[PDB]
Amino acid sequence: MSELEKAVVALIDVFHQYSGREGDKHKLKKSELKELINNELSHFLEEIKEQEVVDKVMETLDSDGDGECDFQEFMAFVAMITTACHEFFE
Amino acid sequence: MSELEKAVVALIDVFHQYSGREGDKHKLKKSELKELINNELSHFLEEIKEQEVVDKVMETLDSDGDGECDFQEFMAFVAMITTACHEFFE
Ligand SMILES: [Ca+2]
Ligand SMILES: [Ca+2]
Ligand SMILES: [Ca+2]
Ligand SMILES: [Ca+2]
Ligand SMILES: [Zn+2]
Ligand SMILES: [Zn+2]
Repeated sequence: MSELEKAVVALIDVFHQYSGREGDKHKLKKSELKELINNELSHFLEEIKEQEVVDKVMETLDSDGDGECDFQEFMAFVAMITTACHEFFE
Repeated sequence: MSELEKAVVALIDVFHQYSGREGDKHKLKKSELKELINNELSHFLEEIKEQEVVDKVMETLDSDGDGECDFQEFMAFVAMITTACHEFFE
């Protein structure tokens, strides 16, 4: 598989790594979201150390207002991070 | 960098590989779009061999109606493909 295919599956994989830790095996609750960011986005995003920031990032990604981030919402987050990385380097 | 970071940069990279071939170095025209799909999505999407399909896929991804696929529109395409791959395997 190509780099683009590898990327598509990596997005699926990281999501399930964190979402399947507690509660709804298919949604990132706040503590799963935090660890995903801290462990997996350490070169693109500042480490998250304050509850306020956990709350705020979820508030921002949670489009359907259920207090968790599901797969669709996670894809929106990846697009945001990707767009930011893109614009940074031109 | 983590698998998720690797994926984010791979998305940027493949885009520029194809968009910078002709015309607007930052948008995928139809022929660039076709080659990206054919060469880079061969395990997820059927090979594109008919002009009609090239036209239709662009018609579908082109949200701002400029006849090309820009970075934002490409990110929307990746999310579609990713969501389809996700749902396929559960
Ligand atoms: Ca969960
Ligand atoms: Ca939600
Ligand atoms: Ca181009
Ligand atoms: Ca367009
Ligand atoms: Zn799933
Ligand atoms: Zn660019």
